[PDB]
Amino acid sequence: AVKKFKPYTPSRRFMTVADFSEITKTEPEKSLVKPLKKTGGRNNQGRITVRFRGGGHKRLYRIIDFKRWDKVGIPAKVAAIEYDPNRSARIALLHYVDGEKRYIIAPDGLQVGQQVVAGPDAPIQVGNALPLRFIPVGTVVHAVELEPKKGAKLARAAGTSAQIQGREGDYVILRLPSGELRKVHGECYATVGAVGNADHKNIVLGKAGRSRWLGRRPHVRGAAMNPVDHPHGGGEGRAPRGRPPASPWGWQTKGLKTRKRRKPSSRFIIARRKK
Amino acid sequence: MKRTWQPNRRKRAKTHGFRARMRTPGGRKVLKRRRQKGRWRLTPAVRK
RNA sequence: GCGGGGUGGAGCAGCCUGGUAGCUCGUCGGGCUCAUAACCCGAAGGUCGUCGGUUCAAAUCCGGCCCCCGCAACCA
RNA sequence: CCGAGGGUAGGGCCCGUGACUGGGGCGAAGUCGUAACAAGGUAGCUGUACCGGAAGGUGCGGCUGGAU
RNA sequence: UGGGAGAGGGUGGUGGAAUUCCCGGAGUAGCGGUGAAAUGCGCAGAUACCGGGAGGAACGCCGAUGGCGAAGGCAGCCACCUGGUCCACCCGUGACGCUGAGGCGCGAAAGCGUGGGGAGCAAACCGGAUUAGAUACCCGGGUAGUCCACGCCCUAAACG
RNA sequence: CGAUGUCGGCUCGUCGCAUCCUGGGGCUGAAGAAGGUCCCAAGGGUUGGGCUGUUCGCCCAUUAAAGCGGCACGCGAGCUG
RNA sequence: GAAUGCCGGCAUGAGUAACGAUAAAGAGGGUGAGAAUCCCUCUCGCCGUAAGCCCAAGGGUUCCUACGCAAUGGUCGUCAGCGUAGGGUUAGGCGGGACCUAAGGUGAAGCCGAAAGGCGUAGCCGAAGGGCAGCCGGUUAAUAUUCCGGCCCUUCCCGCAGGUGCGAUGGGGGGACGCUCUAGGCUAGGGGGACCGGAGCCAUGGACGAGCCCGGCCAGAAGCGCAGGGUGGGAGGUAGGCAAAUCCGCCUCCCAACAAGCUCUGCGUGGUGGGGAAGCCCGGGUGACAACCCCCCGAAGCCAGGGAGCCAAGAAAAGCCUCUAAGCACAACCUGCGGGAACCCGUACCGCAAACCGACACAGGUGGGCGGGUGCAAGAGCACUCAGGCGCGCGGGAGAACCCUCGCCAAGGAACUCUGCAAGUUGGCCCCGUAACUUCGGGAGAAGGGGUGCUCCCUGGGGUGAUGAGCCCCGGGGAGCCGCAGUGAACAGGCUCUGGCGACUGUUUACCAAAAACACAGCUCUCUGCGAACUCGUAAGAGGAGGUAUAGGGAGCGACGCUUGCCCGGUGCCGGAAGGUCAAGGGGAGGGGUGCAAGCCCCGAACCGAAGCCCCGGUGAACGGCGGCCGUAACUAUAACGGUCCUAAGGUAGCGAAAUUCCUUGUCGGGUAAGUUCCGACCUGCACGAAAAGCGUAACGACCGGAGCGCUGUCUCGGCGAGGGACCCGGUGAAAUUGAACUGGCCGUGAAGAUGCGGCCUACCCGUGGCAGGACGAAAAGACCCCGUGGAGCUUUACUGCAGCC
RNA sequence: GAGCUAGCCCUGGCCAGGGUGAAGCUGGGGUGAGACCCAGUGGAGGCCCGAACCGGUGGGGGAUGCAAACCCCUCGGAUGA
Ligand SMILES: [K+]
Ligand SMILES: [Mg+2]
Ligand SMILES: [Mg+2]
Ligand SMILES: [Mg+2]
Ligand SMILES: [Mg+2]
Ligand SMILES: [Mg+2]
Ligand SMILES: [Mg+2]
Ligand SMILES: [Mg+2]
Ligand SMILES: [Mg+2]
Ligand SMILES: [Mg+2]
Ligand SMILES: [Mg+2]
Ligand SMILES: [Mg+2]
Ligand SMILES: [Mg+2]
Ligand SMILES: [Mg+2]
Ligand SMILES: [Mg+2]
Ligand SMILES: [Mg+2]
Ligand SMILES: [Mg+2]
Ligand SMILES: [Mg+2]
Ligand SMILES: [Mg+2]
Ligand SMILES: [Mg+2]
Ligand SMILES: [Mg+2]
Ligand SMILES: [Mg+2]
Ligand SMILES: [Mg+2]
Ligand SMILES: [Mg+2]
Ligand SMILES: [Mg+2]
Ligand SMILES: [Mg+2]
Ligand SMILES: [Mg+2]
Ligand SMILES: [Mg+2]
Ligand SMILES: [Mg+2]
Ligand SMILES: [Mg+2]
Ligand SMILES: [Mg+2]
Ligand SMILES: [Mg+2]
Ligand SMILES: [Mg+2]
Ligand SMILES: [Mg+2]
Ligand SMILES: [Mg+2]
Ligand SMILES: [Mg+2]
Ligand SMILES: [Mg+2]
Ligand SMILES: [Mg+2]
Ligand SMILES: [Mg+2]
Ligand SMILES: [Mg+2]
Ligand SMILES: [Mg+2]
Ligand SMILES: [Mg+2]
Ligand SMILES: [Mg+2]
Ligand SMILES: [Mg+2]
Ligand SMILES: [Mg+2]
Ligand SMILES: [Mg+2]
Ligand SMILES: [Mg+2]
Ligand SMILES: [Mg+2]
Ligand SMILES: [Mg+2]
Ligand SMILES: [Mg+2]
Ligand SMILES: [Mg+2]
Ligand SMILES: [Mg+2]
Ligand SMILES: [Mg+2]
Ligand SMILES: [Mg+2]
Ligand SMILES: [Mg+2]
Ligand SMILES: [Mg+2]
Ligand SMILES: [Mg+2]
Ligand SMILES: [Mg+2]
Ligand SMILES: [Mg+2]
Ligand SMILES: [Mg+2]
Ligand SMILES: [Mg+2]
Ligand SMILES: [Mg+2]
Ligand SMILES: [Mg+2]
Ligand SMILES: [Mg+2]
Ligand SMILES: [Mg+2]
Ligand SMILES: [Mg+2]
Ligand SMILES: [Mg+2]
Ligand SMILES: [Mg+2]
Ligand SMILES: [Mg+2]
Ligand SMILES: [Mg+2]
Ligand SMILES: [Mg+2]
Ligand SMILES: [Mg+2]
Ligand SMILES: [Mg+2]
Ligand SMILES: [Mg+2]
Ligand SMILES: [Mg+2]
Ligand SMILES: [Mg+2]
Ligand SMILES: [Mg+2]
Ligand SMILES: [Mg+2]
Ligand SMILES: [Mg+2]
Ligand SMILES: [Mg+2]
Ligand SMILES: [Mg+2]
Ligand SMILES: [Mg+2]
Ligand SMILES: [Mg+2]
Ligand SMILES: [Mg+2]
Ligand SMILES: [Mg+2]
Ligand SMILES: [Mg+2]
Ligand SMILES: [Mg+2]
Ligand SMILES: [Mg+2]
Ligand SMILES: [Mg+2]
Ligand SMILES: [Mg+2]
Ligand SMILES: [Mg+2]
Ligand SMILES: [Mg+2]
Ligand SMILES: [Mg+2]
Ligand SMILES: [Mg+2]
Ligand SMILES: [Mg+2]
Ligand SMILES: [Mg+2]
Ligand SMILES: [Mg+2]
Ligand SMILES: [Mg+2]
Ligand SMILES: [Mg+2]
Ligand SMILES: [Mg+2]
Ligand SMILES: [Mg+2]
Ligand SMILES: [Mg+2]
Ligand SMILES: [Mg+2]
Ligand SMILES: [Mg+2]
Ligand SMILES: [Mg+2]
Ligand SMILES: [Mg+2]
Ligand SMILES: [Mg+2]
Ligand SMILES: [Mg+2]
Ligand SMILES: [Mg+2]
Ligand SMILES: [Mg+2]
Ligand SMILES: [Mg+2]
Ligand SMILES: [Mg+2]
Ligand SMILES: [Mg+2]
Ligand SMILES: [Mg+2]
Ligand SMILES: [Mg+2]
Ligand SMILES: [Mg+2]
Ligand SMILES: [Mg+2]
Ligand SMILES: [Mg+2]
Ligand SMILES: [Mg+2]
Ligand SMILES: [Mg+2]
Ligand SMILES: [Mg+2]
Ligand SMILES: [Mg+2]
Ligand SMILES: [Mg+2]
Ligand SMILES: [Mg+2]
Ligand SMILES: [Mg+2]
Ligand SMILES: [Mg+2]
Ligand SMILES: [Mg+2]
Ligand SMILES: [Mg+2]
Ligand SMILES: [Mg+2]
Ligand SMILES: [Mg+2]
Ligand SMILES: [Mg+2]
Ligand SMILES: [Mg+2]
Ligand SMILES: [Mg+2]
Ligand SMILES: [Mg+2]
Ligand SMILES: [Mg+2]
Ligand SMILES: [Mg+2]
Ligand SMILES: [Mg+2]
Ligand SMILES: [Mg+2]
Ligand SMILES: [Mg+2]
Ligand SMILES: [Mg+2]
Ligand SMILES: [Mg+2]
Ligand SMILES: [Mg+2]
Ligand SMILES: [Mg+2]
Ligand SMILES: [Mg+2]
Ligand SMILES: [Mg+2]
Ligand SMILES: [Mg+2]
Ligand SMILES: [Mg+2]
Ligand SMILES: [Mg+2]
Ligand SMILES: [Mg+2]
Ligand SMILES: [Mg+2]
Ligand SMILES: [Mg+2]
Ligand SMILES: [Mg+2]
Ligand SMILES: [Mg+2]
Ligand SMILES: [Mg+2]
Ligand SMILES: [Mg+2]
Ligand SMILES: [Mg+2]
Ligand SMILES: [Mg+2]
Ligand SMILES: [Mg+2]
Ligand SMILES: [Mg+2]
Ligand SMILES: [Mg+2]
Ligand SMILES: [Mg+2]
Ligand SMILES: [Mg+2]
Ligand SMILES: [Mg+2]
Ligand SMILES: [Mg+2]
Ligand SMILES: [Mg+2]
Ligand SMILES: [Mg+2]
Ligand SMILES: [Mg+2]
Ligand SMILES: [Mg+2]
Ligand SMILES: [Mg+2]
Ligand SMILES: [Mg+2]
Ligand SMILES: [Mg+2]
Ligand SMILES: [Mg+2]
Ligand SMILES: [Mg+2]
Ligand SMILES: [Mg+2]
Ligand SMILES: [Mg+2]
Ligand SMILES: [Mg+2]
Ligand SMILES: [Mg+2]
Ligand SMILES: [Mg+2]
Ligand SMILES: [Mg+2]
Ligand SMILES: [Mg+2]
Ligand SMILES: [Mg+2]
Ligand SMILES: [Mg+2]
Ligand SMILES: [Mg+2]
Ligand SMILES: [Mg+2]
Ligand SMILES: [Mg+2]
Ligand SMILES: [Mg+2]
Ligand SMILES: [Mg+2]
Ligand SMILES: [Mg+2]
Ligand SMILES: [Mg+2]
Ligand SMILES: [Mg+2]
Ligand SMILES: [Mg+2]
Ligand SMILES: [Mg+2]
Ligand SMILES: [Mg+2]
Ligand SMILES: [Mg+2]
Ligand SMILES: [Mg+2]
Ligand SMILES: [Mg+2]
Ligand SMILES: [Mg+2]
Ligand SMILES: [Mg+2]
Ligand SMILES: [Mg+2]
Ligand SMILES: [Mg+2]
Ligand SMILES: [Mg+2]
Ligand SMILES: [Mg+2]
Ligand SMILES: [Mg+2]
Ligand SMILES: [Mg+2]
Ligand SMILES: [Mg+2]
Ligand SMILES: [Mg+2]
Ligand SMILES: [Mg+2]
Ligand SMILES: [Mg+2]
Ligand SMILES: [Mg+2]
Ligand SMILES: [Mg+2]
Ligand SMILES: [Mg+2]
Ligand SMILES: [Mg+2]
Ligand SMILES: [Mg+2]
Ligand SMILES: [Mg+2]
Ligand SMILES: [Mg+2]
Ligand SMILES: [Mg+2]
Ligand SMILES: [Mg+2]
Ligand SMILES: [Mg+2]
Ligand SMILES: [Mg+2]
Ligand SMILES: [Mg+2]
Ligand SMILES: [Mg+2]
Ligand SMILES: [Mg+2]
Ligand SMILES: [Mg+2]
Ligand SMILES: [Mg+2]
Ligand SMILES: [Mg+2]
Ligand SMILES: [Mg+2]
Ligand SMILES: [Mg+2]
Ligand SMILES: [Mg+2]
Ligand SMILES: [Mg+2]
Ligand SMILES: [Mg+2]
Ligand SMILES: [Mg+2]
Ligand SMILES: [Mg+2]
Ligand SMILES: [Mg+2]
């Protein structure tokens, strides 16, 4: 349940803040943080290569656990549920009975206190990791690897999920969040359950400053420039696009497809995204 | 108002200094050329 | 100034590529109808804006006058 | 001191009145179509939504105050 | 106190038939539709037939003139929470009742907000026909919506 | 064109007369009072305001009257802009 | 002899403008050839959240003294930041190195690139961040946390005493953190005292007084005291922290749990060492054996790494403690004491400026700390003032025009003007009060109105203390007083009604535009399944992002309310194993050149052969588009209805002479005496119209309209007054410009606007203060226009390449 | 050539004083429990007033300037993009 403010300033009318309820730990695990090089959107050459980025809020990188097959068998208790500024979802601190401490993305339904494991023998229960060839059919899962032992690369954002639609050889059929039906190896670890923090999309940034707090500098339209800068530039008064609308770099932006045709991946995609 | 020249000894040495020149291939020529013209001072006088 | 245009009562093909003027609506005559519409069978009505030229022959090609649509009329 | 009342400023109610605009009522024989009353030629009425020159139409649900 | 019926309600489950689609076989010159047609689809392999897959909505027979609820209303099956009825014994209290301006609550459908979902159907809409016309009636498409949760709306031939 | 600053306003004016007024006459379809019309006359005078950037124009209230023009459509090394 | 030629020299303008803030001056006494300008005194003025003081950067001897005065100093110069000389900067503790890391930089390894070079993990460098040991006073012409004095502390080496499994670039802990609000206790710093010291003073009518004027503290180890931070203890197990591990982590039982103890800091005390005014006498001497006390106010600073709440979720490594390994356990480390050793660099002076950046001793710009008192609601505002520093490096006169800045005005009150431009009004605080509309927050300081000083009388609570006095802080009631006036000076809203545009706070054309433009939360389209798309790069490699479709990119619109209609023929994009065209290649029917031939050589039809274009279907919050003629109603007029040609389809809702309406000041109503503007309506909309979005909308605006109240020098219509210039005297002394000049009016003429030609008229020679009509005045080789087969930016279905992609 | 300017990165610093009074919390009214109302507290915010500081609205001055963008009066933001 998102939390609204009363309109005691012009921008408070629509601003909404997360209710933060399921958070239990109000400071990170010092053991498990490293600094975070804020790029501002510039590469090694120093050139900007992503626009309208920077001057946000400082933040430390909460290390996260995208393998979990690191320790096959060793259980772990749900210590706390914490606020990460580095991703949409929430992070959960786990205390392994190994004594080891790790952070994972908190699925929905996880409560502080439960024990979670990872492996071929794991119970089909939220928080647990298992290779995909061992998860039941049609069980919604998240934090899905893409290739065996290469790291959890899929469904890692707030309120995402992925049902397991079928089985075919050493590969399982995956409805990715987008809708793309895809083959993924059965030997890819995944965590049963939908990601928590579902109420994220309903957050209303509320005012321009709060955008900047996120490292989000103002976006300026091509229609507001000159021809030097952008195809949409120029004109006397306002002016329509006057050509198929383009990126600043020329390529057309409406409906123009750009997945590389000869990508070897295609040989495992079944049904390109929906809607 | 605020003018263009706002002196800074660290900046002046770290930009036009001898060392800042002897690394880039261009910088060396600048020294070479200033040694050909008999420039008394191949680089600015930074007090350090 | 540049472009298109005027043809039975209404609105339009035929002009480029000369000889043949045509489609719908309406007008008239007769049918079904108690009667009107509709609907059916018929028939009428156009010297093609105007004057001159080309031609064996001009709505059709050219020129002039008339009149109607459209575009332009900017720089200080 | 109070005080008829005079004046300054801001309020509430009511009556008249207004370019123009909304429909309503009536008006011996005006124009369009033909929705309703026969299963009125798609049974009707209805709350509601959208739409159409107009009566109306359609959709979702509901009533018989509908016929064989 | 013991007893019975029942689609009364709320949540979590789940089964099968069918429609639509997707992939594969097999196969060919039509399919579809109507008052009769055309639009539409189909030799770029449709329809009809077999297998696998995706998903949603609605529950055939039972089912009836039936049962239930105060009304609006409620129907596959399973489980948990729960309301009002009715029967029997004459056990308990001892007029404690009837009603009800106000108030409060519930309130089909449509509609609205925020999200999901979307097979079938279908306001608006487009096309084909009919027609003098046809902004309709019929046919081919088809968007909201119809559906899950949450918050409004509070109307009715809400009727016996 | 190795630069003659463009409208309108303000300020200061000055000249022309094809006279708005005032002075003097003829004619009048001049009874009187009041006009129409031409003749002479440039000495002086010719208002305040609403609208619009405006010139101009219309309009309100007066007036003897609310003239019209030229001077780089007078006047920015005087202002305004 | 001319090139707005080049270099230099010298004129003109001209003894002209100006002499750099309107904070301000006067006299006396010195010095010296010379004095408004130097030194001293006395008076007078200005700065005092500064114009005072202490740091940093930068400047680089400007510091001090002595002797100078050509030049620099806007005048003068005996003076100086100027010339000459000699002097002057003292550290184990302050700053920076022999410490650590940050962005970044560099870079064994490794990767890449025609060469040059480009990347890169570890590592190394890299601070105004971490870390680390000096405080008070005196002294010097000039240095001082540096020298001296007093009291303290740091680390390295060596020996000695006690203790301990010692030992690390290896594991662990810690270092270690945000924003706002804020407790308790202190200190800095202040105010007062009838108390303590103080050289003194009694004026001019009064005063020998609890009178006046001055001062009343600074540092400090141990110990304690106060206030805080930090911190649980034991055992057993133990697969984790890449070896080891007694450390840490994890689980369990034990007690202990506001606490208390250990530990660290701040404050107080404290051996002890310092200071010490006015006033008087020639920086010093006294005062003085100075006293050194109490109450109050009180931090934004200190205990600190405190607390609480919030969301945007807030550096690293080291010193440091801990655990172990190799080793070694003669050792080694720890705690305590003693001695010994402790290096390199900076240190002067300016430092909101006359020493820095601005060509200048330039009204400009420059980060950090302290910044006292009184009153004013508070404060860093305002006025005054201490300390401290100044009077801005030309002055003396005069009392014209005019200009700047300022003051006041009779009757009128926006009649001014494009516009109330400007200037008035209003002003703080307290209480009374306060509309449409609304998104219920607001509009709102709405509007408007009353109050305000001082005397006395009674009384309400609060901090401190003690519950009392005293100091202090908010108040209340009544009775009086003076003036024209009590926020008596200074600082401090004018308001209302009504339109457009943009939701709003924001951003912007540095140096003519701050707006209606940009942005903006928010809506939609779309791309992208991760070695993502996309961006920079030849690449390597990065960003994206240590993110993963609730995400990331691109584009359009732009809070929010109600909505966003029809057209897919063209154009894009998207889907389409058929069909057609198709390039290299395959193929080699059939020809050719040659040679005695075997051969060698060339040409070469069909037929197979990508994407791409054609062909088919989709797509509007994709580029884009939304008709014409004619007729028809019991009057006129207008057409609900019809006829017809054309399209891919013909503008729906809403709105409309509008930021759009040409004809146009359209017509009608409102307001006004009068209204091309304004508001409200009509609709033949030249030429609105639905995400280059349509119609609204509370609040908001230094945005643009319109009306009104108040008050006005805006005006009728101008008057007087002030000061700084202008004016005269002394000093100093530019500038554009300039063919040469002995440079008049007219009417004419001339390349068509004559001081210069003709004729006439007029005119003695030279200045000065004033005005701007002319010298087609100055300035700038017209920025408009054309010209040039001159250039550059920008577009595209112009041509031809290239990158990229297929 | 980024010692000016513009954006980003790293690390520090600054923002007097005064007004308004969100959620929450406590108590109380209320109910079947509620929603919710009241007072008290608390002290939110690209909130309000206004110095510093960051600006540059309107005017006047200035125009061989004190200045190759400055001066006076006035005006905007000032816990925040
Ligand atoms: K032009
Ligand atoms: Mg939640
Ligand atoms: Mg609210
Ligand atoms: Mg949350
Ligand atoms: Mg760390
Ligand atoms: Mg990053
Ligand atoms: Mg790099
Ligand atoms: Mg980018
Ligand atoms: Mg960027
Ligand atoms: Mg998170
Ligand atoms: Mg994220
Ligand atoms: Mg796989
Ligand atoms: Mg959430
Ligand atoms: Mg969002
Ligand atoms: Mg952020
Ligand atoms: Mg945006
Ligand atoms: Mg933008
Ligand atoms: Mg532009
Ligand atoms: Mg372009
Ligand atoms: Mg364009
Ligand atoms: Mg434009
Ligand atoms: Mg533009
Ligand atoms: Mg335009
Ligand atoms: Mg394009
Ligand atoms: Mg591309
Ligand atoms: Mg600047
Ligand atoms: Mg500055
Ligand atoms: Mg310079
Ligand atoms: Mg430096
Ligand atoms: Mg620097
Ligand atoms: Mg260098
Ligand atoms: Mg370099
Ligand atoms: Mg080289
Ligand atoms: Mg030399
Ligand atoms: Mg050099
Ligand atoms: Mg033809
Ligand atoms: Mg023919
Ligand atoms: Mg015919
Ligand atoms: Mg003929
Ligand atoms: Mg032009
Ligand atoms: Mg009276
Ligand atoms: Mg009918
Ligand atoms: Mg019918
Ligand atoms: Mg019917
Ligand atoms: Mg019907
Ligand atoms: Mg319909
Ligand atoms: Mg029929
Ligand atoms: Mg076919
Ligand atoms: Mg075939
Ligand atoms: Mg589907
Ligand atoms: Mg009984
Ligand atoms: Mg009894
Ligand atoms: Mg419904
Ligand atoms: Mg209802
Ligand atoms: Mg019924
Ligand atoms: Mg010219
Ligand atoms: Mg001109
Ligand atoms: Mg008469
Ligand atoms: Mg004119
Ligand atoms: Mg006119
Ligand atoms: Mg008269
Ligand atoms: Mg002229
Ligand atoms: Mg002139
Ligand atoms: Mg003219
Ligand atoms: Mg003219
Ligand atoms: Mg002139
Ligand atoms: Mg001028
Ligand atoms: Mg002028
Ligand atoms: Mg010559
Ligand atoms: Mg010259
Ligand atoms: Mg030359
Ligand atoms: Mg020269
Ligand atoms: Mg010489
Ligand atoms: Mg000379
Ligand atoms: Mg001279
Ligand atoms: Mg002279
Ligand atoms: Mg002169
Ligand atoms: Mg001057
Ligand atoms: Mg000067
Ligand atoms: Mg001044
Ligand atoms: Mg001054
Ligand atoms: Mg002054
Ligand atoms: Mg002053
Ligand atoms: Mg002497
Ligand atoms: Mg002298
Ligand atoms: Mg003197
Ligand atoms: Mg004197
Ligand atoms: Mg002087
Ligand atoms: Mg002196
Ligand atoms: Mg002060
Ligand atoms: Mg520095
Ligand atoms: Mg000298
Ligand atoms: Mg001399
Ligand atoms: Mg000499
Ligand atoms: Mg000099
Ligand atoms: Mg000077
Ligand atoms: Mg002198
Ligand atoms: Mg001299
Ligand atoms: Mg001398
Ligand atoms: Mg010295
Ligand atoms: Mg050493
Ligand atoms: Mg280092
Ligand atoms: Mg380096
Ligand atoms: Mg340092
Ligand atoms: Mg130190
Ligand atoms: Mg000390
Ligand atoms: Mg030990
Ligand atoms: Mg160690
Ligand atoms: Mg941290
Ligand atoms: Mg810090
Ligand atoms: Mg102290
Ligand atoms: Mg005080
Ligand atoms: Mg006496
Ligand atoms: Mg002490
Ligand atoms: Mg262990
Ligand atoms: Mg002395
Ligand atoms: Mg501070
Ligand atoms: Mg804290
Ligand atoms: Mg916050
Ligand atoms: Mg690091
Ligand atoms: Mg031994
Ligand atoms: Mg050394
Ligand atoms: Mg020193
Ligand atoms: Mg200053
Ligand atoms: Mg300062
Ligand atoms: Mg100085
Ligand atoms: Mg300068
Ligand atoms: Mg010079
Ligand atoms: Mg000076
Ligand atoms: Mg003081
Ligand atoms: Mg006070
Ligand atoms: Mg005050
Ligand atoms: Mg002075
Ligand atoms: Mg005089
Ligand atoms: Mg007056
Ligand atoms: Mg008045
Ligand atoms: Mg006016
Ligand atoms: Mg006037
Ligand atoms: Mg006005
Ligand atoms: Mg004004
Ligand atoms: Mg009102
Ligand atoms: Mg009110
Ligand atoms: Mg009203
Ligand atoms: Mg206020
Ligand atoms: Mg008031
Ligand atoms: Mg008030
Ligand atoms: Mg009173
Ligand atoms: Mg008094
Ligand atoms: Mg004031
Ligand atoms: Mg104010
Ligand atoms: Mg705005
Ligand atoms: Mg809005
Ligand atoms: Mg802009
Ligand atoms: Mg500008
Ligand atoms: Mg510019
Ligand atoms: Mg400029
Ligand atoms: Mg500039
Ligand atoms: Mg502008
Ligand atoms: Mg502004
Ligand atoms: Mg914008
Ligand atoms: Mg906006
Ligand atoms: Mg929106
Ligand atoms: Mg990364
Ligand atoms: Mg996103
Ligand atoms: Mg984006
Ligand atoms: Mg907006
Ligand atoms: Mg826009
Ligand atoms: Mg199309
Ligand atoms: Mg198309
Ligand atoms: Mg198409
Ligand atoms: Mg549209
Ligand atoms: Mg177009
Ligand atoms: Mg088109
Ligand atoms: Mg008629
Ligand atoms: Mg409609
Ligand atoms: Mg209109
Ligand atoms: Mg008009
Ligand atoms: Mg009008
Ligand atoms: Mg309009
Ligand atoms: Mg228009
Ligand atoms: Mg007009
Ligand atoms: Mg008019
Ligand atoms: Mg009209
Ligand atoms: Mg438009
Ligand atoms: Mg558009
Ligand atoms: Mg538009
Ligand atoms: Mg559009
Ligand atoms: Mg509203
Ligand atoms: Mg509004
Ligand atoms: Mg508005
Ligand atoms: Mg504005
Ligand atoms: Mg206007
Ligand atoms: Mg008025
Ligand atoms: Mg005056
Ligand atoms: Mg007078
Ligand atoms: Mg004067
Ligand atoms: Mg004289
Ligand atoms: Mg001189
Ligand atoms: Mg001569
Ligand atoms: Mg002539
Ligand atoms: Mg002449
Ligand atoms: Mg002459
Ligand atoms: Mg001559
Ligand atoms: Mg002569
Ligand atoms: Mg001659
Ligand atoms: Mg004469
Ligand atoms: Mg003069
Ligand atoms: Mg002149
Ligand atoms: Mg002139
Ligand atoms: Mg010139
Ligand atoms: Mg110029
Ligand atoms: Mg030239
Ligand atoms: Mg030229
Ligand atoms: Mg040419
Ligand atoms: Mg030529
Ligand atoms: Mg050319
Ligand atoms: Mg250019
Ligand atoms: Mg190339
Ligand atoms: Mg910079
Ligand atoms: Mg600098
Ligand atoms: Mg910071
Ligand atoms: Mg501040
Ligand atoms: Mg404050
Ligand atoms: Mg309150
Ligand atoms: Mg709370
Ligand atoms: Mg604020
Ligand atoms: Mg200005
Ligand atoms: Mg002003
Ligand atoms: Mg001037
Ligand atoms: Mg200038
Ligand atoms: Mg200023
Ligand atoms: Mg602001
Ligand atoms: Mg900030």
